[PDB]
Parts: sequence; structure tokens; C-alpha cells
Amino acid sequence: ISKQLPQLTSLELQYVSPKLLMCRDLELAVPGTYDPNQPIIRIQSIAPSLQVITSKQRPRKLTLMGSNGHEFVFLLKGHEDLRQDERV
Amino acid sequence: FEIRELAICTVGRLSSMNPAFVMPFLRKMLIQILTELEHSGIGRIKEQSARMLGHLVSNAPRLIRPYMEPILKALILKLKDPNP
Amino acid sequence: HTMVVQAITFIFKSLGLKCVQFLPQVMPTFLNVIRVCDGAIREFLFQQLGMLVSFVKSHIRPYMDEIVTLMREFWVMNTSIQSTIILLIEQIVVALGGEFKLYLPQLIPHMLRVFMHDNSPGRIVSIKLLAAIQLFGANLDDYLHLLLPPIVKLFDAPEAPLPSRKAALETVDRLT
Amino acid sequence: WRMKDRMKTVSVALVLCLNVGVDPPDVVKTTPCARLECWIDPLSMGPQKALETIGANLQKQYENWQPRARYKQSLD
Amino acid sequence: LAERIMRSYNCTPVSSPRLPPTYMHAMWQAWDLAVDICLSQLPTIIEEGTAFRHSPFFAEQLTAFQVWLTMGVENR
Repeated sequence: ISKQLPQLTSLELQYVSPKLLMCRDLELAVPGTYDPNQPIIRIQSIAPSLQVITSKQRPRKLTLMGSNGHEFVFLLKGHEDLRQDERV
Repeated sequence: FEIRELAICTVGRLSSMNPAFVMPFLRKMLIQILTELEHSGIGRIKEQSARMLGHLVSNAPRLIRPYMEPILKALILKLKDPNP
Repeated sequence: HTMVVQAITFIFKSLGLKCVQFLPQVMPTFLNVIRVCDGAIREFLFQQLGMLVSFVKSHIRPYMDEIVTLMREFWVMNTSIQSTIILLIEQIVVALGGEFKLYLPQLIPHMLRVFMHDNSPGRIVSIKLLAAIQLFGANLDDYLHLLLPPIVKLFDAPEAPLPSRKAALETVDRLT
Repeated sequence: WRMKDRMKTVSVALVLCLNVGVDPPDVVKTTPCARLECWIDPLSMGPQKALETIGANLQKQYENWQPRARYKQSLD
Repeated sequence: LAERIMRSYNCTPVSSPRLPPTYMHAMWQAWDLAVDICLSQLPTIIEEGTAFRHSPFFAEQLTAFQVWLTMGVENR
């Protein structure tokens, strides 16, 4: 697996999780985007490819498509808490 | 054109005696007729294509039965187009 | 118009096959310009677009449908426009090759109408279209039954000029 | 009608000058271009891993027709 | 098959013993007909899960051979 790991440059949805690749036009709003005054930007679609950053933690680069038509790129952090960053 | 109609009627009449030699040739001719109807913007050519298609339908029901849907769809598309 | 288009064509020719990088920048605007142009600039723009497609070869596929749509819209009985569109057709087919068969049926009605009625002196437009059909090659397999009877009537009609029937016979021989 | 002799393909040589990840200077491919070689996308699994996988897959494809042969693969 | 497919993309496969062209042979029409007949049942096979009926291609070919034998007394 140590030999295999560097070759894992990019991840496709059909392999890792076809459930997300199935997701289309969800009422679920884009995370960290809901506002009581602004109109709800619900998720339109998820890009099939995620470009994992070649780092020590190997964070993913997820990109969502909003109902407004604007992309929203996110970083999927693994094995690290985010509540502290939330309070910050 | 009339000789063509008679020949295709005769060939379709023979589709049961020698299916192996007739059904592929008739499928190719059906494809050519269908693309003629779809693409040629000529009244005479489209009329001849429709007549040949009718003869093929009359004479070779077995060959056309699997292909009933695309032929019907093409005829419907022709009907929706804006010669008697 | 002519100045900027000549400059663009010269730059594309000088660059060679690296000119593909500038396709997204130039192609949509160029197509819109040809759509909105008027007067004698139209044929010059079509000729320069043919030169551009000749330089671009296989990379012109994404814009090929829009180019075909423009050609269908602006194809008329005018001899000069027909000749320029025929030259553009020849450049397109020598650029694409196998993939041209996808867009050929759109262009088929215009060629059929040209064959049906052509009052050009000596049927030079028909001869040029015959040369283009010769250049078509294997893409005509799925539509030979359509283009062939026009050529048959062309080289069988006694009233047709001798050079036109010679061109038709040569075209049939080449397609053979 | 008698068969004069029965020849057998004892060994198979599979030279794959694929050059994964680098395009030859002669041909400048389009941005989509063609990325399927032996039904494998080279860019998905890295250059050397893709080269080895394509070699093994091609060996399997040839074995589908001639299972009994000595297959030796040369990769670049 | 490679020659027939490559002809549609302006590519001519070449063999050391020059084979006469075979893309125009009528048997390819039968090939296309059989392929279409066989794959027409795939939507029902995968989704509904019907029983795959065998293609009648060989039966039709043997019928044609019998028809030939019926009149094939002469050394035609």
C-alpha cells in the first residue's frame, strides 16, 4: 500500500462512491453557504473527479456546483478535528 | 423507379425462401431509404423513398417488425415537417 | 476586416500546428462575425476561414457544427458564394477525413439542389462540386445512393456540356 | 487438401513504445485526443503503473487467442 | 474487421501478402443484421432479466445452403 499510495493522484466518484455521482439537484444547501436573508444555494451536482493534494495528510479537493451556477471548491480534511477551526 | 418497386416487392416476397441472403440486403436498402427520406430535401426523391418503404413494409413484414419503431418515428418526423 | 483577418491567418500559418491554442479565443468570435457580416466581405471571410481550417485540421471538430450551420444559412444561388463554400468544403474534408461523414448529410440538400438547378456557364460550379465529391472519399459510403443519381443524370443528359460530363465520368471513376 | 505442415507460435513479443505521460513531438494531439490504449487510461494510475498494467492486459488479450505461448514484454 | 473499420477513418491496414479488399462483401450486412438482432434484447436482458434467445443467423444460413443444394446439381 505504501507503493500504491503515490499513484493515487486523483480519485473518481464512480470508484470511491457512485452514490455521490448519482446525486443530482439536491435540496441540501451548499455547506457553509446558507444564510437566513440570502436565497438558499442548494447543491446542483458534484464533479466526478476529485484532485487529491499530494500532502502528508493527502486532503481531497472537492468541487460542488450550486443552484446559482457558481462552483464551490472545498478541501476534504481527514483525520483532523475542525471544531476548533469552527470556533476560530 | 417502377422497376425498382417491382424488384423490391419481388425480393421482399422471397424473404421467407432465402432469409440469409435477403434480410441483410433488405436491411441495407431500408437504411438507404430511411436516410433518403430524412436528408434529401427533394419532393420526388422523398416520394419515391416513401413508396419504396411502403412496398418493403408490404412485402417483408418479418424483416421490418424489429425495425417498426425507427421507421414509425421517421415517418412521424416527416409528417411534422411544414407535395401531395 | 480584411486587415485583421489576413493578419490572423498569417499568424496561424506561421505558427504551424501550435496554432491550436488560440482556437477557443478566435473561433466563436469569427463565427459570429461571419454571421453578422454583410456585402463582399462574406466570401473573403469564408475563404480565410477555409485557410484557418486547413491549418487547424483535426482540431476544428468542436466548431464544425457551427461552421456547417453558418454554411447552410448563407448558402445561396450566387455563383461566387457557392464556389467559396465548395472550396471551404474541400478544405474541411481534407482537414477532418473520417469524421466529415457526420456533418455531410446536413450539406447534402444544398448539393442536391445545386445538381438539380445549375445555370452557371459551363456548369463550373457543378464541376467544382464534383471535385469536392472526389475529395470526399470513404465518407460517401453511407450517402452514395443519394449523390450518385444527380451525377448519373449529369453525365447522361445530352444537353449537358461536354466538360461537365467528362468531370462527372472522372468523379465516378475516382469514387470507384 | 492435406495440410503440408503445422506451424506453432511458440513465443510472443510485445513491444510497447507507449511513452506514458509524454506526447511525441511529431504529433500535437488535441486536448481530449485519444486516451484508451488496450482499454486502459494511462493518466489515471500513473505512468509506470499504467505501462505495466497495459502490458499485462495486452498479454492477456493475446493469451485469449493463443494461451500456450511465451510472453515477454518490453516497456519502452 | 480491422480493415473494414479503418476504412471508415481513412486508414488502410496493410498485409505482407496483399489481400484483396473485403469491406464491400455482402456478408458484412449479415454481420450487422445479426449484431443488431442480438443486442436488441440487451435492455430486457439486463433490466427485466429475460431468457436470451439464440440468434437465428446460423439456422437461416443453413436454410440458404439447403436452398442452394436444392438446385445446386450443376457445377455452378
